[PDB]
Amino acid sequence: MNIFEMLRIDEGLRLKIYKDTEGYYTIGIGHLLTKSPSLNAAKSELDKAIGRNTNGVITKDEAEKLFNQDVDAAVRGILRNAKMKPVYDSMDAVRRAAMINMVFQMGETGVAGFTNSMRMMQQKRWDEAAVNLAKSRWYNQTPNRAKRVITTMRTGTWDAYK
Ligand SMILES: [Cl-]
Ligand SMILES: [Cl-]
Repeated sequence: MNIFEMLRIDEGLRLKIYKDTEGYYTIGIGHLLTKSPSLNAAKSELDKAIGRNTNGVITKDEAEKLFNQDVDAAVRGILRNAKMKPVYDSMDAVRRAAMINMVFQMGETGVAGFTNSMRMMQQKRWDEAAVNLAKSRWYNQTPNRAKRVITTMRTGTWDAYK
């Protein structure tokens, strides 16, 4: 198991534009197209991203290419962020993966606002941080996924995904 398999499980794969759990237009492996309510706007964003006239449908290969870019962007977003980097650097590989999952879903923004959890994480107070992360809109909205990620963080193992 790794970050790619892990997120492909959390996000699934859809080749037609769809609405995510917040009702935003998405496609592929969790790639958000836009926060606007226009499907047109979504279709245009999809075309600009793939570089062709898609008409709201992409291939598997195109999905994967987006996903690759997006995982990459999540990692670099972390490394570039001054509060996150040192947290991420302090951890082992499994837990880093939990962190990337969070950033991928919620954006650099959303995740940097878990300050308190980040401190605990940096101190390696796993059970505590686990309790803290669950007091969040994130856990309340997408609880099954949130649990998977939080277990990973807590245990440092891939059990929740096996
Ligand atoms: Cl893009
Ligand atoms: Cl969920």
